[PDB]
Amino acid sequence: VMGPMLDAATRKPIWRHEILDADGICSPGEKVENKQVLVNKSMPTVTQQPQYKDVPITYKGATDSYIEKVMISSNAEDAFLIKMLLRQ
Amino acid sequence: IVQDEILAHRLGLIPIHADPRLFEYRNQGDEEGTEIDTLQFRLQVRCTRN
Amino acid sequence: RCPDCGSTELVEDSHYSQSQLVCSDCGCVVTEGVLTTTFSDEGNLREVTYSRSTGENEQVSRSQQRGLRRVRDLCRVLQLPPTFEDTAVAYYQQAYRHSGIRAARLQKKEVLVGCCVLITCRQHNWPLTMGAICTLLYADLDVFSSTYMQIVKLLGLDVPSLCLAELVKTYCSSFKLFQASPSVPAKYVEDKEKMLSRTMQLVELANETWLVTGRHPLPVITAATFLAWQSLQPADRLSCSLARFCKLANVDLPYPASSRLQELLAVLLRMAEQLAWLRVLRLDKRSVVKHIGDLLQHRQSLVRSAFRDLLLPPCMLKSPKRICPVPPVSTVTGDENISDSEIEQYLRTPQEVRDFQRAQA
Amino acid sequence: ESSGIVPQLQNIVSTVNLGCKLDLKTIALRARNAEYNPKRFAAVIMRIREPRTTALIFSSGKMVCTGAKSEEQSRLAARKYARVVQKLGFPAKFLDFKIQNMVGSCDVKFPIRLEGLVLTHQQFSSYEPELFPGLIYRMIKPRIVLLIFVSGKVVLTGAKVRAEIYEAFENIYPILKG
Amino acid sequence: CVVEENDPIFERGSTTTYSSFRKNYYSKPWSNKETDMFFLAISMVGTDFSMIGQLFPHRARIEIKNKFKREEKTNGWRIDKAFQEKRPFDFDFFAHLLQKVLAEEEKRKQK
Amino acid sequence: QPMIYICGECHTENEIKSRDPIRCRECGYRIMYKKRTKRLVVFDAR
Amino acid sequence: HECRLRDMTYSAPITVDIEYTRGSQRIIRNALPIGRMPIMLRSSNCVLT
Ligand SMILES: [Zn+2]
Ligand SMILES: [Zn+2]
Repeated sequence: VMGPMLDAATRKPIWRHEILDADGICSPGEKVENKQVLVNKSMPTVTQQPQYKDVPITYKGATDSYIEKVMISSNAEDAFLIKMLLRQ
Repeated sequence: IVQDEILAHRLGLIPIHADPRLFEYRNQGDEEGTEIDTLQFRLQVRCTRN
Repeated sequence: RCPDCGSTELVEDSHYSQSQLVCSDCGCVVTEGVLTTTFSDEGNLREVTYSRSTGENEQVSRSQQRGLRRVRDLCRVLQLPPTFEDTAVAYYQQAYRHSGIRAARLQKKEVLVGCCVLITCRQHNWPLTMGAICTLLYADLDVFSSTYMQIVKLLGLDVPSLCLAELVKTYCSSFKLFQASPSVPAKYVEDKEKMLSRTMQLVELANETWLVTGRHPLPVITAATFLAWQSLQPADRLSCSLARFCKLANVDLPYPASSRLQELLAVLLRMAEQLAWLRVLRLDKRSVVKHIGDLLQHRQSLVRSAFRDLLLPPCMLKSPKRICPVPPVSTVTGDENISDSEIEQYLRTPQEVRDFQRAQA
Repeated sequence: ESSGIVPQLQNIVSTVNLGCKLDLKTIALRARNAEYNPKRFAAVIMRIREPRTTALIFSSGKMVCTGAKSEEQSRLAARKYARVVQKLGFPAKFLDFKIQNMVGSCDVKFPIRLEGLVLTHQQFSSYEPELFPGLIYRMIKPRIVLLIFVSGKVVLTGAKVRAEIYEAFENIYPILKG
Repeated sequence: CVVEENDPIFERGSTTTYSSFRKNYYSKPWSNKETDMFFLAISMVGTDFSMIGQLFPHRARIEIKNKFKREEKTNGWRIDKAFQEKRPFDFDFFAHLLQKVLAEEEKRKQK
Repeated sequence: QPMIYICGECHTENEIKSRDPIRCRECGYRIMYKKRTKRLVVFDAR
Repeated sequence: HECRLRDMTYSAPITVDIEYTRGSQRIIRNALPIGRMPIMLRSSNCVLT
C-alpha cells in the first residue's frame, strides 16, 4: 500500500487520495465521493528490480458514503485482508 | 456507537431557547457564519469509569 | 500528447460510467470506450492454466513427477497453505534445473524434496524442525545434512535463521498440560499463556547468555519449559525429574536437555547471587526454582552484572593458561634428502614378506 | 593497524605427478609402512618421518601429499616419497608440483555472535546450528571458506599460498571485531 | 496370523520428533596392556590396517584406524620409537598372547 | 511515522510498522482496527 | 464472529487413533488428524452452546 501521492504544488494530497491516511488506507470518519480510492494498492508485474503497478480500490457510487470502521486482519498465508465499512 | 448522521439529526431536532427576532437569515453560502446570524454550541463529553 | 494542442495533460476521467482519456487543457477526447466482457461471457470463458497453455508439464520425466507429487503430499500432510505448496514446487523445479541434482540418488532426491520444503517453510518465518522433516521424509540426519549443504552451496538461496520464539510456541503447543486429560492429573495442568510467556522469557535469557549459540535449540526450549512448569508450582513438582516430565508429556527426551538445564540453573544461581535477598537466602539448583520468576522481573541488570563479573563450553573454562601453544618452527630441509638408511628401514625384508604371505595365504 | 594475530597452517595439500606407471602390488609388498587395499581403495598410503605427512600414490603417477605444515615441508615430503618410489624399482620423477590447498587455524580471543554475523553477511555466510555448530563463511577477496565458532576460533581453507590466508584473516578480523 | 507374537509400542508422538545424528559406532575404549600389545603389533607389521584387523578379532579395523590416527596426532615420539624398533612376525606366540588377553578381559568382567 | 491501531479485545493503542505480523501485546487476538481520523468533518442535520 | 471477520472456515480438527503394521511390528497412534469438519453453530461441540 503506497502512501498518499502529495501534490508538490500545494503540499497536500490530490482529490483522489484525499481520504487516504499516512499508510495509504482510508481512515474512518470521513466521507467518500465518487471515483475515489480507498486502498492505494500496488502489485508487482513480475509475478531484476520489481515493477509495481497500481490497482487501487475505487469507490463506485452515485451518493457519498462515510467510513465507519477499517478492519485489518492477517491470514496464515501472510495475506492482509482490509475491510472498510461504508455507511449511507 | 451512535452514527454521526443520526447524532447530527438528533441534535438538529433539539430546540433552542434563543429569540429568533434578534437574528437574521444566513445568506446563500457563507458556511463560516457571522456573529449576527449564527450561534455556536460546544458539546464535549468524555465517559470514564468511576 | 493531445492531437489538437499537443499538450501532455491527458487524464483518464470516467464521465457517468464512460471511461475516457481526455486532455485537461482543451478537453479534447483522445480515446473513449473500453471493451470488457459480460457475465455470461465471463462464465463461458473457461479457466486454463499456464502449466497447460504455455506447453510445460509435458517435457517432464516420471522421476520429476514423482518428486513433485511427494512434495505436494508432504505439504498436504503438514497442512501448509497452497502458497507454501507453490513455493515448494517452484524451488523444487529450480533445483531440478541443475544436472548434478537431476542425475542423483533416490535418497538424494528425497532429501531434495525435504530441503525444498524446509526452505519454503523458512522463507515465511514458519518454524518446522528438521528432525520431524527427516522423520516424515524417510531419511537419516547425516545424509540429510550432507545433501542440504550440497544443494545450498549449489543454489545460493536465502536461508533465514530459525526464530527462537516461533519454535518455542510450536513446541509448547505440543505439551498436553493445558487440558485435563485422564492420565495427567489436574495438579500438573497449568495455564497456557503464562507458561508460554515464562518459557519465552527463559529462552530469551538463554539466547542473551550465550546458551543457544552453537548448541541445539530444542533441548534449551525443553529445559526452559520444564523450569517454567516447575516454577509455576514448585511445591508439588520438587520431586519430579526431567525423564518423569518427558514421560508424562509424551515427548522424546533430548539428550543434552539435562546439560542445558544444569547450565541454565547455574545462570539462575548467578542471578540469585547478584540479587540481594536471594544471595542471603543461599539457595541452590533445587531451591532457586521458586524464585526463577523473580529473577526474570529485572533480569536485565542481573545479566549485565553477571557479564561484568562469556559462556563457553566446560572444556575451555578450565583455566586455559597456554592458549594455542606456538609450535616450534622446523624448516630444516637439508640439501635435498637425508640418507638411504630410512629407505632401507622402510623397505620390507624378505622374512617379513614371506611371513605376510603365509599369514594372508 | 594490523590485527596482531597470525594464523597457523595445520595442513598443506599438494598433488604431484611422477610421469610413469606404477605397480601398487609390488609397492605395497616391498614396504613396511605401506597401506593399500585394491578392493577398498586404489591408492597406496605412504607415511614418513616428516613432522606430519600422508601421500596417496596412484598407478598413473599422481600422488597427493597432505598433512604438511609449510610449502617447503610439503615439497620435501613429496621428494622423499618420489625417492622411495624410485628405490622401490620405478622410474619416478618429481614434476608438476603445485600447492593445491592449505588449511589453517586461528583464534580471536573473544566471543562472536553467529546470528549477528549471518544477519550482516548472509549473502557471504551460512548459519545452521542444527547441523554444525560452526558458521560457514565464503569470501572471494580472500578466496576462502571459513568455519567460525562461538568460542572465537576460525578455521580457513581453500587457499594456494600463505599470503592469501594471511590477508584473508587480516580482512575478516575487523568484521568479527565489529 | 500373528498369535500374540509382538507387543504394541506407545511411541512416535504425532506432535513432533527430533534428530539423533549418532546411531551405531559406539566404540569401546582400550587399556594399558592392550595399547602396549597394539604398539607391539604396529612395530611388527607397520601401517597396513588389513593385517592388524585380521590379527585382532575382537577389535574392529575402524577402531584400530581411529586409535592409530589419535596416536599420530597426540604421541608422535611413541610411533617413531615403534617404527624404529622391529620384531619378526610371530604367529603361535601371538595366538598365545591373544588367549592371555581373552583370559584377562574375562577376569576384568568378573571383577 | 508512528502508525497506531486498536485491538479487537484489549482496545489498547498499539504502534506497528509496515510488513509486520498483525498481533497485539498481552494477548493473541488478530483483529486490528484503525482509529478515527483527526480531520474536521462537516455534517448536515437534514 | 472472528471467522466471519477473517473470511475463514469455522471447523474443528478431525482426529483418529489408528494401528498399523510397518514391518510386521504393530505400531499404534493415539491421536492423528485426518481432516476438518465444519462445525454448525449452536451445536453440541460449538462454543456458542
Ligand atoms: Zn489538449
Ligand atoms: Zn489486545
